[PDB]
Amino acid sequence: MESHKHYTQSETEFLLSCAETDENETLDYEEFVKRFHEPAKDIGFNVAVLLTNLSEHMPNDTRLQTFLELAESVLNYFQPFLGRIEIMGSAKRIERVYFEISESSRTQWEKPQVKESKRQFIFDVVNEGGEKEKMELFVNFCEDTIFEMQLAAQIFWKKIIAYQQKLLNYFARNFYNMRMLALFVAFAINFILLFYKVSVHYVLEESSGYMEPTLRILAILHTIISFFCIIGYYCLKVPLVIFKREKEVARKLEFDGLYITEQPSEDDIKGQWDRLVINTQSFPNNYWDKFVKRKVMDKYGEFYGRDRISELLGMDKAALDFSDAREKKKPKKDSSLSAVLNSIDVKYQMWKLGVVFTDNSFLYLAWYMTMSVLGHYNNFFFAAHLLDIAMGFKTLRTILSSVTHNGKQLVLTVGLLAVVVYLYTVVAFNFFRKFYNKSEDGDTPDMKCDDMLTCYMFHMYVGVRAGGGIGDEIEDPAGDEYEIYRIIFDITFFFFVIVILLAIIQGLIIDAFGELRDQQEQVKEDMETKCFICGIGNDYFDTVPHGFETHTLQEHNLANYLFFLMYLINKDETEHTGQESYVWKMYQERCWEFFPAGDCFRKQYE
Amino acid sequence: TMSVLGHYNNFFFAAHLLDIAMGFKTLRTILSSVTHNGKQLVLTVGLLAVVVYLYTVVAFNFFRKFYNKSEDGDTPDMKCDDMLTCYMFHMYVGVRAGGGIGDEIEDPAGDEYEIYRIIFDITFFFFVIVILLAIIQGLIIDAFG
Ligand SMILES: Nc1ncnc2c1ncn2[C@@H]1O[C@H](COP(=O)(O)OP(=O)(O)OP(=O)(O)O)[C@@H](O)[C@H]1O
Ligand SMILES: Cn1c(=O)c2c(ncn2C)n(C)c1=O
Ligand SMILES: [Ca+2]
Ligand SMILES: [Zn+2]
Repeated sequence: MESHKHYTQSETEFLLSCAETDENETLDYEEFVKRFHEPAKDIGFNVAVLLTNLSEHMPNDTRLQTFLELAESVLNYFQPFLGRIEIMGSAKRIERVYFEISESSRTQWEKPQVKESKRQFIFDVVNEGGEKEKMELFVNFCEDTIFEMQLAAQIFWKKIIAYQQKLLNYFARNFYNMRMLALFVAFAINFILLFYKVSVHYVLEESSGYMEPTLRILAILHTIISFFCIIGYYCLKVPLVIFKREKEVARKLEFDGLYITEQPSEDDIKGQWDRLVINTQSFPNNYWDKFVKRKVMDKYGEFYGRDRISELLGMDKAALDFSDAREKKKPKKDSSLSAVLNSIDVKYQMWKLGVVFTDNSFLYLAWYMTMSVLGHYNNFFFAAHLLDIAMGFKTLRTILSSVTHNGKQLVLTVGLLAVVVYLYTVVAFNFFRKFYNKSEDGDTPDMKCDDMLTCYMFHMYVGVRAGGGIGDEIEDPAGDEYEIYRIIFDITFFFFVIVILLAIIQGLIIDAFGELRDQQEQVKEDMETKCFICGIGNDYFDTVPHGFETHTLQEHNLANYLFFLMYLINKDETEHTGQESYVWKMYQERCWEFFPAGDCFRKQYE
Repeated sequence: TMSVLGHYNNFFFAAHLLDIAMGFKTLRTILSSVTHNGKQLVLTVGLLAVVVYLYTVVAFNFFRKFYNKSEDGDTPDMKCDDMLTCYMFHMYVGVRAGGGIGDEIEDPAGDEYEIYRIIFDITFFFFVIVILLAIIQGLIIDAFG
């Protein structure tokens, strides 16, 4: 470490003196650091935050600057672990609070699925909903995100259970890369299928060989990879959605009191389905609070007789159970039988299956599995997997969303086109039947206007697609009996059906695509030019160099707020400081005005 | 290099006529716009190729007999016999045709696949001609604007 050159000679000899004396001219740096650094870090973190607080609160203090320059090392070391939050409601002034952030929490935040959830949440909150419920949406996002990062950190019978759990965790971890592998193998199998020729038999031996065996291998490999993808999704993202649904129904029971006072409406099929889980054994399987049943019963039983409530929630009397446990805790343990019969709650499993099947992404994966099975039945069905690139890429997803964004108006315009084509059809059928002859030879004429159904189907199929209209696909009206009438007919058809209605139909989708692109660009611009927490203008921080960068990095940071919530949850309630306890009580009462939505620390003082 | 190749064959001097694009600002703007949205343009072209491939496999499986280009009663020129030929034909002809793929194939008078073939042609015209090609054109026009 003299070659390392981290200290001066005095510090080197001090470290030698404090070094473990092996009495054999040796030292064990592992045990040395384990003994010294950890208490040093845990105790000096408070010193570092004290110096940081003094520096931020006390400007233009030369002595304090000397202390900071002497303590540069500790501040630099603890800079990643130091988190800063601004709170408005504290004494009606903006106040800065400092806390500790774990490197494990930072890594879990950097996990890819957490980042994907973050970007989806930001898009949802910025594009729609405004800022009226922005704080509530942010708090819900924080709860779901900390649950997601806890799940990620989590990611002979005992041996096999451990092995299968490890396999499931591996699939959950490698869900995305295996998804890309599935896309690549789908592209390869489609490339192989491209060399197909009819002989009724669909012979693929266009080349010398080595195509059918590898095609079969790629098909079975694709099916296996798709099954593994669905397993990984089930063990990765299903817990998050079921946790969200359980939280929603539990909060409805607590605050709204849905299944207690007034039953959900019949149109609320989601509420009707959720009625099934409010009475099973493990209702809050993923929700952190397992006492929601006791809370709702203590809330409403004294008014509703406690008996209907006890029956509808199960478990009988929560108050009686709590009293019995408090008087004497159950001094026994239930042995885990190997061949235990129906240990799981069948009703809860049915509810979970219902919600995961109503989920959209799981439906897409089920469709992928079905397409793979149909591809095994007939190899040609693998072409449907080529549309996964639309999900993969954002622009293609934007086009697929735009094709349905204006669905109602598009359907109405198509209906109007059908109606006007029908009117032209009946006019032609009544007056211009003889002109619709497609027989090029003097053989039996092919009148398309003899029958109304045929005439209308012909009009819709041909006139709309034709650039010139209907007049370009029928005999010219040389006869003077209907010359001008037929010409006006054709011109009106061309004007109203070709260059107006079809133009509007095209413009609806093109404008939907443009509007979606503009919305995404506007979300990005807002994120770049305003602060999520407070909303102060970008220029005010730009008054100083990189002022907005600093404000969004350390002053108001979404990760910092999430880590502060995690810190409050992890800390013991008795150990909470004044500001921490106030914020915790506010979060419990669901008020959410501690966020400095109005002002900032700088506008408060400097 | 173009001048040297022009000495090798005088006809290579035609490539120098593109220097006006560098010379004038508006022409340079068009040449920059043709690549400003390059990533999205490539993605849209890929989506067009994918959808044309899907229509190709559908036609190959069900509507092979309609793709006859033999005007005389001589040996039929089936363009749908081979998948590679059918897909290349679709990409080359259906995209360029204003009416879609139904205007370059035999009309489905037979009742066995009348409605199926008509829906096929209408969907091809709607999704490939008046949507995807429109988006591809609009990308470059909007980049120029
Ligand atoms: N907590 C915040 N408050 C206010 N503005 C913020 C906050 N976090 C980020 N921003 C702003 O959002 C801009 C876009 O960066 P953002 O932090 O949203 O994405 P990123 O983390 O860099 O990207 P990615 O998720 O792709 O890795 C930043 O330049 C910053 O101005
Ligand atoms: C009170 N509380 C929470 O509020 C919480 C939590 N996990 C997430 N959240 C939001 N846990 C475990 C918890 O005890
Ligand atoms: Ca205390
Ligand atoms: Zn801010």
